[PDB]
Amino acid sequence: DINNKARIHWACRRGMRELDISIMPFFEHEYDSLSDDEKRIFIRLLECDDPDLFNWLMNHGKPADAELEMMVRLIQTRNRERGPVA
Amino acid sequence: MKLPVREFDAVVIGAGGAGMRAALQISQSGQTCALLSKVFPTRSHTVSAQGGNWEWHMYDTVKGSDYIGDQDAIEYMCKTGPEAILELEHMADRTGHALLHTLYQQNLKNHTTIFSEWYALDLVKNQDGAVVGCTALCIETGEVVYFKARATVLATGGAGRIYQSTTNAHINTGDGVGMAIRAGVPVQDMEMWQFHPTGIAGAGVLVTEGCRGEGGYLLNKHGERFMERYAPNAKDLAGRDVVARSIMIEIREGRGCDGPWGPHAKLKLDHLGKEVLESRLPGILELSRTFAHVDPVKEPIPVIPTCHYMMGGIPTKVTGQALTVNEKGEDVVVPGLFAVGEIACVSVHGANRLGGNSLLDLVVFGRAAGLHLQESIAEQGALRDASESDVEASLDRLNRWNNNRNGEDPVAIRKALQECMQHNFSVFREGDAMAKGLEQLKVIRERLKNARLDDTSSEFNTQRVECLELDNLMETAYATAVSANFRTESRGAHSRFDFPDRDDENWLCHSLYLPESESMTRRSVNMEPKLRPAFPP
Ligand SMILES: *Cc1cc2c(cc1C)nc1c(=O)[nH]c(=O)nc-1n2C[C@H](O)[C@H](O)[C@H](O)COP(=O)(O)OP(=O)(O)OC[C@H]1O[C@@H](n2cnc3c(N)ncnc32)[C@H](O)[C@@H]1O
Ligand code: NA
Repeated sequence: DINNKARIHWACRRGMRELDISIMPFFEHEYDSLSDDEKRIFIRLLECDDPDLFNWLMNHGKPADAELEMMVRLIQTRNRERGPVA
Repeated sequence: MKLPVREFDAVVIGAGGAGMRAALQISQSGQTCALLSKVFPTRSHTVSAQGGNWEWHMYDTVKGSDYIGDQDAIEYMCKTGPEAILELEHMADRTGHALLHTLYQQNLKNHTTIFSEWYALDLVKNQDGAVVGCTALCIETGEVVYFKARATVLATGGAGRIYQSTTNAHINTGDGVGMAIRAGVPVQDMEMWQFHPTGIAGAGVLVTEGCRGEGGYLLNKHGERFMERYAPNAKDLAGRDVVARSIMIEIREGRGCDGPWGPHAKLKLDHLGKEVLESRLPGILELSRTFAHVDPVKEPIPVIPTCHYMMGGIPTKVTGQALTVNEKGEDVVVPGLFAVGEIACVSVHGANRLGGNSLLDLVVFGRAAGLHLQESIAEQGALRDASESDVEASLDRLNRWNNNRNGEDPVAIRKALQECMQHNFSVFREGDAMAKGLEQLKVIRERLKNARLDDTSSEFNTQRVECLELDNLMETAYATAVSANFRTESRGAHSRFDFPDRDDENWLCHSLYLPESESMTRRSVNMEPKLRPAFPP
């Protein structure tokens, strides 16, 4: 359910500070700019394990899933665009 | 009971390494165990841990603790450690995640009842003052349940977010500490917070001392290499206490740099040149570009002292049983309450956690709480039922949030708390600045009592959780502050500008914050190992 934004917001609370900075602002600022397909892909990304999410975000490997890759690239691009988190 | 009641032998609040190891042991002993976690267990801050003769280990730990580490607790850890770890093997790195994954899988197998995405609110007491469970909310539905228990085990982890910069995940809001405090249960050594002098400003991701080892150095807003003033010989390679303090004096006297990272000092690396940076610090280059949004090859890395580990917490026995004191100043167990992991102060870390022992204590003392639970339940005896008003007492705080839509923004209150704590109670601790700080903290906590909750919805209301978390940051911060002002010496991670020396005559002891009067006292450091003579100071 892509409209259940409250649910997805909780899935952005991680066990690493680096992911909190990388995912929560992205979700808060960028989620509504996403298409329906992108939104579903972001939800599936958050099911992945914290150390994988960190590594992929750091260009240390990549998921074996073309959709998740483009979502990682999206988060990276958008996070570089926003600059440091207030 | 108006409120729905779920009854278990044990209720474990927290599913990191410590709480999951305990829950696995409790369930393996034949007893019914509920496991509560506000996040899915593999997203506990334990996930961030990397990297993977016992008397030597003990010695290093006692020494590293600056001799307020309890020697009996440390002996138990160092002796039992290897057995404890292999028991798990017999069932960024993946070392944190694998520990969590294994313990999660095992808990399911042994029929632990897991309550994932449930938020514990407050401990439930009976008329005798024993702990008989907690109230918790289902994050999915907003349902509130009384988890009735013979043993309630706090395993909620750290609370780095009382400060402006932490390495800790944002889930680390000191909920177990707040819960203990509001129930009247004391907390120990809350001045003992491990800081790193340089985390990335606005992130908290640590920047290795190796950057300074390689020739890097710190700048203030005028480009002055200010460590030459504070440490003429050691400069930027001075003790971490000195480098960290000096950064915060600089910030608080107005010479900090600022910008979208907030206040900071600049860690200049670019004079080293491109090839040695890429050769000798290639990780720092990628960390800086991603989380500082600067390229060290061209710009300094904005940095600030950053909170890492909570050595303080709920004082416990090796058995996990939480302690308080009576008016004779003697230890007495709090019936029905237990603590394991970073939330606890068993006190294997004393005044400074030592690398690897933070994962080790999770398993050793997680397991020990589980191993001894039945005996501990037998020790406390049958506890009287909580009455309806006992349960309603544990909902009072929640109810105040749910009846305040207009009032002060909690986000602003959180930022004010964190600034106050960072300025006055992190790495710069001085008596006059702390006296002011303590009064500022009383102002901030009067404001929290008129703080609003905008979102009145029941289902996945995160704002309500974040509000409830702030009450715990506030309690954890005030306890730390009062403790820091109390200890008039410098020992380990607690560094005082006005009292720079270690004082074993007066202060070879634990600090103990007593919530009922918010006042302080001392407690003895155990100097009585069983297998081994004591290590003297
Ligand atoms: C911050 C940090 C710490 C750390 C580290 C790297 C970072 C970035 N690397 C380490 C290392 O390499 N080696 C090591 O020995 N230690 C390292 N540390 C320290 C260590 O990892 C931690 O101190 C330790 O893992 C803490 O574990 P613990 O089991 O004590 O607690 P936790 O993992 O933080 O999990 C807490 C759980 O509690 C739940 N929770 C919190 N509040 C509530 C409420 N209100 N209700 C229900 N559940 C709650 C969380 O959901 C979590 O599961
Ligand atoms: Na602790």
